[PDB]
Amino acid sequence: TERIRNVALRSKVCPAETASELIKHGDVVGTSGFTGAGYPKEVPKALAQRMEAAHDRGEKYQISLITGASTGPQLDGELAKANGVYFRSPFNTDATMRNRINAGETEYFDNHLGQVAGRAVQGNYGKFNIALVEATAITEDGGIVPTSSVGNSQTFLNLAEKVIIEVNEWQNPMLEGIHDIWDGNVSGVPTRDIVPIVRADQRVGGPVLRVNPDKIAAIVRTNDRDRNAPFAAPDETAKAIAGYLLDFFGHEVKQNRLPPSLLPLQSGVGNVANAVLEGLKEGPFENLVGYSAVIQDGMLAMLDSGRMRIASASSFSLSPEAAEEINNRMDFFRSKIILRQQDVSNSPGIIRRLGCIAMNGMIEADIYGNVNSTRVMGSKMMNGIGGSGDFARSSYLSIFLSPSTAKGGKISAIVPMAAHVDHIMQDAQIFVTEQGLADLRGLSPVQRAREIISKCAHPDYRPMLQDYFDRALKNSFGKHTPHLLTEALSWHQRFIDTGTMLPS
Amino acid sequence: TERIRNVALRSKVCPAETASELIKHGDVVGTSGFTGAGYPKEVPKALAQRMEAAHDRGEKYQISLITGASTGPQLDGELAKANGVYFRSPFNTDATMRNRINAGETEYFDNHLGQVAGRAVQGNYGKFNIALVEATAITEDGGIVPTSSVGNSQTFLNLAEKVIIEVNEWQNPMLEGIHDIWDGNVSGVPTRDIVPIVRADQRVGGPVLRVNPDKIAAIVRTNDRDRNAPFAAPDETAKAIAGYLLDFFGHEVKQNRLPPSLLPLQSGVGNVANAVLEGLKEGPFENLVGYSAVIQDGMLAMLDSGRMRIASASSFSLSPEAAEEINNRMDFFRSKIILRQQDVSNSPGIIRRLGCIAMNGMIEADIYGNVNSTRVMGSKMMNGIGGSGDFARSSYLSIFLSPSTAKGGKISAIVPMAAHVDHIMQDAQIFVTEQGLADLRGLSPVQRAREIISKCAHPDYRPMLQDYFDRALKNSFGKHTPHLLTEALSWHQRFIDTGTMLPS
Ligand SMILES: CC(=O)CCCNC(=O)CCNC(=O)[C@H](O)C(C)(C)COP(=O)(O)OP(=O)(O)OC[C@H]1O[C@@H](n2cnc3c(N)ncnc32)[C@H](O)[C@@H]1OP(=O)(O)O
Ligand SMILES: CC(=O)CCCNC(=O)CCNC(=O)[C@H](O)C(C)(C)COP(=O)(O)OP(=O)(O)OC[C@H]1O[C@@H](n2cnc3c(N)ncnc32)[C@H](O)[C@@H]1OP(=O)(O)O
Ligand SMILES: [Cl-]
Ligand SMILES: [Cl-]
Ligand SMILES: [Cl-]
Ligand SMILES: [Cl-]
Repeated sequence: TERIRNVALRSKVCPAETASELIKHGDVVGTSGFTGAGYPKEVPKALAQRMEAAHDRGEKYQISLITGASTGPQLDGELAKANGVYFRSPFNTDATMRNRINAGETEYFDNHLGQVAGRAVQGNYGKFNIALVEATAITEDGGIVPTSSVGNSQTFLNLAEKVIIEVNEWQNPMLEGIHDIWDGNVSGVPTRDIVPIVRADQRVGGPVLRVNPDKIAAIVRTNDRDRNAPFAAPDETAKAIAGYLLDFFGHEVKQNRLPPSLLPLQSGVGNVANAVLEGLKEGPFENLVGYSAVIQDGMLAMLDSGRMRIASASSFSLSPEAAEEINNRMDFFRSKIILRQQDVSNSPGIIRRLGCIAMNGMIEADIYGNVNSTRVMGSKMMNGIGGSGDFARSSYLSIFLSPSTAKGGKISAIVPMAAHVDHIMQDAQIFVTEQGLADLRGLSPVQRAREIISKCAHPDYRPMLQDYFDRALKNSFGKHTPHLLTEALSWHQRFIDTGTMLPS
Repeated sequence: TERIRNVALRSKVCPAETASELIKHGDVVGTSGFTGAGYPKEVPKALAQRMEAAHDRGEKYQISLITGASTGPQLDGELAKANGVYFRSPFNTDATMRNRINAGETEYFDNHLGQVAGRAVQGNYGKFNIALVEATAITEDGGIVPTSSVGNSQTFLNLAEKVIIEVNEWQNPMLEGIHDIWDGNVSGVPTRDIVPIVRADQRVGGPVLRVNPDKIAAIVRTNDRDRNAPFAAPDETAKAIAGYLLDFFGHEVKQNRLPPSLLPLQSGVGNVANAVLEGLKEGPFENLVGYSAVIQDGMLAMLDSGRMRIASASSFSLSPEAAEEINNRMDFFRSKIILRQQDVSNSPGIIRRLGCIAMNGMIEADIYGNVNSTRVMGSKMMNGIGGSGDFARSSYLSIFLSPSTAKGGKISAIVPMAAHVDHIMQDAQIFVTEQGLADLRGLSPVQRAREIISKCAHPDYRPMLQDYFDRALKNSFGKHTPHLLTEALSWHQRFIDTGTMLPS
């Protein structure tokens, strides 16, 4: 059956190659795409090739690439290989693209996910020349059905001078109706609307993105998969972490600090946070509700089981086996899931109001519980801050999760001082590693250190950490957040110098 | 005229000394008080004395002291001298108390101001034994009229097992009617209420705090001044900074990125942010609206002039001359001002919705525009984060202000790496020193450094900074946020070692 149900628009169908000629050098391009779901695929490949060509003839051919969040090989990958991106925001997981960034060849700024649309509208990324969005279908009145994510697509369609739609036959047609697009002013000129969500399952908008059809400069038919990587097999660490958390939830419930069905749950991108969801699938908690940025395999798992009654997010980020599972029973899942704009899914007003429990991964935390989510050694970008800021600061409870070591034991995930800071102390209440769980609510920094060190640090590093803290207590310039500046970053330096944080 | 208009309650009047005996060792005590306005005065002095007594006889006598924000000499001062405080939150400006904190004798955690009530309700500070609140009057139906601030008083009255009210004759009776107290669920068990503020001057509640009168265990009559210190005479630096900012606003208006009456303005605690307000009093912008946490002298100034039509806040923090000016012309000001609960004034959902422009001071920022608001050398507490987080992250525009140097030139307020981080890069768009102004919107970290260094850094330090950055670019483990970990914190160490950041 036809995907473009509006007949007049079919005359705008042109091939991927011809569509990409619409994109010029220096263009700011806004695309769909969020955690490897629903990013444009064909036009970027075609644009990539034409970019390499222009380079061999010594012509400049680069764009600024603004997305919802991370994309995939067809987009971040291809443009990175073609060296076609002078600026990138706000979130990436592609290796070629990460390397360009860490080599200074692509400029990068990882904005809070929930703020990107608002900043786009303020003009921060400049003027948008292109909105390139993937669609499941085009309705009879010219509405665009998003695919596996909503992200920032509505805002890009609003701002861009020209619009290109990719209709992707690979995407299940029953995705139609799963989205909730608001025509409210969420991220526009203040004063903004109250976004009246008071329930994780509430719909307040409609099932399509709206765009003036005079702007649609091209529609391209496609058939290509969301290349979403599989989720690491949950190991000994994953399980231990899950257990400590589950016990903690259990005790909150018993003390009547949480209800038996907990609160609306957010779980961030990454293997660890996912592995904890798997733990909950089997746990003793039911009537769970998800209010997140992403629906990862584990969350899809709980929807299946029936332990979670509904999940709100901006996209699903599913492994290839889980992606399959859904394209099949789409009939069943379409009623368990609401896909929103990222500026609504990551709206701090809403997150706080629903009182979400925030579960995110981290690179590292220092003994005081300042968190690093992005920059290894303080200078080398991993993925980005994503929505970890949005949720951590807004949440009812902010929880961070990590193996106590990285790189086969050679790095400690608990350090004297974090090399870069994403989440300050005030934004982290709970730490969980495979060693145990630290509850920091109500503690001074010095009390935070005692808990982090005794509960979360790996036994190979606990004494080194304790030694650092004991001596900082005696010699620090102030005693409120004791530090020895001569050695605060020395574990990181030692790793750079010797390949391990352990002494000789 | 009588202040306690409810006759039945006058039988609960007892003296300050007898009232303080209600407070036991180990008690969590919630008090009024926000930026040196409206904190209880008599009961704390009396409690102070009785604490020293119990100490000489070798008896333990300490409390946990939770407030709205900073208080004054009668409270923070007296209890610090008497060594009566085992825990303190969330914000302090008292020297004796600051020293106890920096010596590890009082435990301290500076929570985001707007979050304190919610965390108190969650139980984070423990169970509240005492609510000690200053009042202007008690109405005929037993409502409590707050004084020069609202802060967290409503939440403390709700939670505390016993309540003590101080009715302070010093406070102008015409403060009655100036407050807007909501009976909505702002900071309680989720799901919370939508707080329906859509314009800075909107009232949504009533003029009094509500408490069950069976909880009022004592009322104490008082007559004592809000001891609010004067504001440093604006110097060479203050004026330069004001000018750069004013020009910037002007250019925003011309480019139609701001309206001619700007947006609702927040100015933080401190001399610098205040001095910039003084600049605006005379500037070319009218119909200004304040939505802030505090009303400092400078803001009161603009209200007077008529340049600012109305100002929302949680308290006024006024010098003794400005305090006088208002107790006289209270009739006029009462209609220019709304005083709200700090969890409403610092509500991120509201701040974002109104699209506030956030102007705050800072200790330091590193070349990448990470901000330090609290910890000198990374370990020594100054005041606290206050509401700078609430506003910076929530705002339409986040601006930070500082002299380019501190301690007579011996410290640089722009450093290779901040010694402690309060505000990440994502939360700071504009920097202004006396050297000039840095606009960081849309820039990668590396592009932020070029702007911060060329625009804001003092000429004595600019080459040192440039040198650090040039070499980090070549040798950093990654190139995205270039650092040399061996020297990142070395300027701070050098200052600890030699008393200056300048080389020999
Ligand atoms: C979408 C959204 O915003 C929703 C809201 C929430 N969004 C966010 O939270 C966005 C930001 N978060 C993330 O990007 C993720 O959670 C991060 C912070 C990256 C954690 O990822 P995770 O999948 O949970 O854990 P793990 O597998 O342990 O580490 C992965 C790789 O980081 C290296 N790694 C891990 N720790 C390390 C360390 N201490 N030192 C050096 N390398 C380390 C490690 O080797 C490995 O690197 P390799 O691929 O080279 O082997
Ligand atoms: C309430 C609310 O939240 C509303 C929302 C906003 N809330 C907030 O922003 C709360 C947090 N903000 C603050 O506490 C304030 O703005 C801070 C960050 C403290 C700035 O204060 P300011 O009054 O604007 O400037 P200045 O007078 O230059 O510095 C004061 C003292 O800090 C030292 N100082 C200044 N810079 C220094 C440096 N680089 N190194 C060492 N010392 C330094 C300096 O010597 C002096 O110290 P001294 O008293 O020993 O002389
Ligand atoms: Cl809202
Ligand atoms: Cl806390
Ligand atoms: Cl609200
Ligand atoms: Cl930006």
